[PDB]
Amino acid sequence: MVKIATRKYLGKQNVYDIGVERDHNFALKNGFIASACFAHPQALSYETEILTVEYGLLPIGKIVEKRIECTVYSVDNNGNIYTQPVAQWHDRGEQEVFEYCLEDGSLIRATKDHKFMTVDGQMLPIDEIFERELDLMRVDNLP
Amino acid sequence: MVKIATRKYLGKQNVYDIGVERDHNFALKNGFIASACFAHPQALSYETEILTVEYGLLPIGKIVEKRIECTVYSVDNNGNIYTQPVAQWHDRGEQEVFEYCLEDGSLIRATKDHKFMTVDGQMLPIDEIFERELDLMRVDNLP
Ligand SMILES: [Ca+2]
Ligand SMILES: [Ca+2]
Ligand SMILES: [Co+2]
Repeated sequence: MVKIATRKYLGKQNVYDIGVERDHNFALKNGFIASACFAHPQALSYETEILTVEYGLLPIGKIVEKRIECTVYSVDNNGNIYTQPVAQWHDRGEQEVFEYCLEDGSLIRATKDHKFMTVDGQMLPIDEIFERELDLMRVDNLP
Repeated sequence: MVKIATRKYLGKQNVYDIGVERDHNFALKNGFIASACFAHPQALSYETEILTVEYGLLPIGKIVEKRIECTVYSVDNNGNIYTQPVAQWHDRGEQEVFEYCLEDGSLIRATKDHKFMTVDGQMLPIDEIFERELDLMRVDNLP
């Protein structure tokens, strides 16, 4: 239940995504739920931290550059949390990145199409979440 | 196990997609497996027929325009076929559409980014499947 306070364009920066085999989402630092759909430019800045079972928070750019085998947290269509392994690692090259600062102080640096889960359980582009002043889903349950 | 023989640009045409809640794929006429990931421009021409449990083959443009409640066929990560209901209906407006004619005589008219399943079980843009002369997955099991 966290709105996005501000949006800032950072320019073109290297971005990254991962693929999973079950529900196409995974949890970031603080419990926000990013889409893992096969979608472009959708991708995340190097620093964006993914919660992994094995290592805790790791930057996605490190996970991708080193092809780290690890297990992420995901949400099913009934809202239950489960874990599943990373199945794909992609360096997506330079893309336009926007920095979204959230009302809880969190920062998300993503291509502005990147879908994230809102509190109703739906996936929307982060830029639309910002413009329409919607609340991001934040899973507080995670270890 | 069907390659794409030819590609033809059709110009801008209205296109459509659907959303599902389980695996993000669904079967078209003849058993080809289209992606239902939240992805843009990825969408299909009006005429593209989706196999439904209730009505048999229906054009996606009709399913979307009338918001037809129906059940599609999908493939899980182990290759098993199951059914699941349509959960979203989207008219995506005019987009660039390409006509792919397959070696079995099938036609797919889609935005050229549209992901489809290849015979290895992976999702790739249809234009890449064409250019790299890959084989599309074709489920022959369906009723
Ligand atoms: Ca992507
Ligand atoms: Ca789409
Ligand atoms: Co998806």
